[PDB]
Amino acid sequence: RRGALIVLEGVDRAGKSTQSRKLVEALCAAGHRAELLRFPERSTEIGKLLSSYLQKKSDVEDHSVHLLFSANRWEQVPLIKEKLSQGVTLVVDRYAFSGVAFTGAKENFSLDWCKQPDVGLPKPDLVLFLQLQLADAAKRGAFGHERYENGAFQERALRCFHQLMKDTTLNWKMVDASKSIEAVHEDIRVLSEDAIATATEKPLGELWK
Amino acid sequence: RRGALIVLEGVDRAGKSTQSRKLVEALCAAGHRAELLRFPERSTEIGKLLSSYLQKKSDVEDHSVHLLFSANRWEQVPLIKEKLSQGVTLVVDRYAFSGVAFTGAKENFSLDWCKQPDVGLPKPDLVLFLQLQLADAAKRGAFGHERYENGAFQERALRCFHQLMKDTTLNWKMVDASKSIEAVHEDIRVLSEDAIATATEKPLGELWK
Ligand SMILES: [Mg+2]
Ligand SMILES: [Mg+2]
Ligand SMILES: [Mg+2]
Repeated sequence: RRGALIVLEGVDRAGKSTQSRKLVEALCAAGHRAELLRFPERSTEIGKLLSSYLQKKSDVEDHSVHLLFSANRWEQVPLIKEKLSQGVTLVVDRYAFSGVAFTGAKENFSLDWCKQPDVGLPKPDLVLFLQLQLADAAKRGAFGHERYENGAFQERALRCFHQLMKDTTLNWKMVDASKSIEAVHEDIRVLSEDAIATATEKPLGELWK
Repeated sequence: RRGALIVLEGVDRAGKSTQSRKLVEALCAAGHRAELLRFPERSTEIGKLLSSYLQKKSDVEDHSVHLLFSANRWEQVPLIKEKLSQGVTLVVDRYAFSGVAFTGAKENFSLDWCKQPDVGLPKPDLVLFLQLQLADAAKRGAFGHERYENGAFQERALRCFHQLMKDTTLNWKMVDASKSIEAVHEDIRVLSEDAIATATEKPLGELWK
């Protein structure tokens, strides 16, 4: 009985990492086998290049960095497929959607070109999108020193996310991330239990194909 | 007056590196400004990962390595466009065509998926394909320890190259690489002079778009 592939995506300071951690904890306490993954995965050779770029410690050509972000997901595909086949549900903090939305926010990057490298990746059974006013996310700390952490760029990434949500091949679920940490968690937990049950009776799909 | 972008592609031990070096030397002796480039460019962070993979010192997931090969070309695009705009002709030993043909030789890799990462790169004004029987290439040394250096795989890459040659958007020129080093060089030199003159009156194009 395969595990479910659950991805959390969302607006800045929307709570993806907090909710991903809480979801895995709750699923395991309820007897499921579930594990947390995140992208970028900064531990690999590619992940270190990506981490240096995001910290502004290095500059990387825009197309090259886009392809490194995608390669960073492909290097984990053998692990992802093994875990799912063993019945482990995977909760993933960011995935290909962030890859497309962040590069697609730059000038002269079509959504089509941005999607291609990730075509064929394991298809999530559930994609949660944590919605929050780009401004309520402001009440939640302040813009940092990391790349892409400015309002005008976040707004362009958000528009790209809305274009990706029109894709009916994917099980997109909107989450109201303006609520308390525990209320948002309960909303995500119930959607997740349903996906683990139901969404899993079919074979793991391929993204964007 | 921009420089020309000339790529050399070809069958194993076809003579790409020898002819690329000789071409730059001849063009410069004839008063042109010309410089040599090669892919993979093993000097960058990405190039070192690629070199380790090719030497079998490391294993890399097939989709990830394909994207690293493409990223390795994109990281050089700012240099390529600057040189061409300054009137320097660039002679390139392997380019996106090798990228598509070598990954496309593997199972379950469509030519379409393989092309996408390189869509948009500077379009060569001339693509030379050095033809040689996969066997006459045998009389030229023996298969080494590097990856992809076996006959059955080279044969599948060659089939992919022939599919890419059907693309009429590109100025493909076949070269009979079975001749002597000097005869092959003279054939390549004359085609190159014509491209530098003529092919350059139009703006630099975009590959596969
Ligand atoms: Mg986070
Ligand atoms: Mg397409
Ligand atoms: Mg060579």
